[PDB]
Amino acid sequence: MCAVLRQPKCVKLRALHSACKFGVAARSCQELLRKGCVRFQLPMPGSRLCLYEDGTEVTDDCFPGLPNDAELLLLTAGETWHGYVSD
Repeated sequence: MCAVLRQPKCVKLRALHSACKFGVAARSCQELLRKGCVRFQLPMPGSRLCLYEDGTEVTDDCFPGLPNDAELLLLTAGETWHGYVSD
């Protein structure tokens, strides 16, 4: 029973509308997301996020258990991210 977290999760919050990212770490991955949409300010409407792993697309509310150092990028209808592949 129970479920203590013996390992904080980290996520790189990069932003295409900026010049860098924000490697934020936190035990409850839910904390990294919220604080993520905050320092980056990403509203659900007229906005959108995407995984920088290979150009995937996701939102700050659709991130269940992101992987370690989850790569997230800020984006919006006025922005877009191709992907991190070689094709």
